[PDB]
Amino acid sequence: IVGGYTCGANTVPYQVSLNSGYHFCGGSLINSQWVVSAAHCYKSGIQVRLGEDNINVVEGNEQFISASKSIVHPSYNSNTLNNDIMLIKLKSAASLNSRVASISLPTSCASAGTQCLISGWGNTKSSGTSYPDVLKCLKAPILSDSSCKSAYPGQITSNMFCAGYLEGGKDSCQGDSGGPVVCSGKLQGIVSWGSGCAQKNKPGVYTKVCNYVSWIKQTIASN
Ligand SMILES: Nc1cc(CNC(=O)[C@@H]2CCCN2C(=O)[C@H](N)Cc2ccccc2)ccn1
Ligand SMILES: [Ca+2]
Repeated sequence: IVGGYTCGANTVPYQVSLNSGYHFCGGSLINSQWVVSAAHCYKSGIQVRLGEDNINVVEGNEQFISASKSIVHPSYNSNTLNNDIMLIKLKSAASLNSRVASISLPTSCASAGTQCLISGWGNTKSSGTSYPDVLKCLKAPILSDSSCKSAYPGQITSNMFCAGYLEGGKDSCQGDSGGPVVCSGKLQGIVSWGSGCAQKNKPGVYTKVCNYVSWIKQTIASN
C-alpha cells in the first residue's frame, strides 16, 4: 500500500496473509473454512495466516492453517486478468474471535464514489521498494467506469473496477495482490493489477466480487 496508514493490530480481522515460506499475497476470510484471493496468487504449498499484524513476529493472535485445496475461477485468463479470483479451502476451520473474523459477500455491486478500505503488506513506495511488517490500510473511492476505461483503454472488462486517485500518490501495489477491498461492510473487490503503483492517471484495478457471488456460493456448497 502506497500513501496509506498503519491500520492498527487486528482492526481488519478478515485480512489474511498467504505464506509459502514468505508472505506473497493477501486474501479475505469469508467463513471459517474459506478464503477469497486473486487467481494470479495461485501456487502450491499455501499456508493461510490469520490474525496477523506484524507478519515477521508471532504476537499471540495468529492462526496458521494449511490450504487443503485451491480453486481458480474456471474462466480466469492470465493474460488479461479477467476473472482474477480464487478460492482457498482451509485444512481445518478457523476459530472465529474478535481478531479473526469473516467478511460478508456482497448482495449488490457497490456504487461509484463509495469509499472503501484496501489493505495489505505490499510495497509502500511508488518508486523503489520497501515492504512493511505491519498491516497497511488505504481509504479510496470507487471510480466511474468511464474514468477507469480512459485510464486503461482496451483493458477494463465488466469484471473489473478502478478505485483510488487519478492524481496518484495513493494505491495498492505488489504484494497487496489478492487482498480485500471492503465497502459498506462487504467484500466488493480483490487487489488485482495496475500500471505501476500510485502513478498519475493509473489507478488500481480490482476484481468485481459481486459478479462472482453465485460461483462462490455454489463452489463452497460442494467442496
Ligand atoms: N493497484 C495495483 C495493484 C498491484 C498488485 N498486482 C500486481 O502487482 C500484479 C501481479 C503480477 C504483476 N502485476 C501487475 O499489476 C503488473 N503491473 C501488470 C502485470 C499483471 C500480470 C502479469 C504481468 C504483469 C500492482 C499495481 N497496482
Ligand atoms: Ca505475526
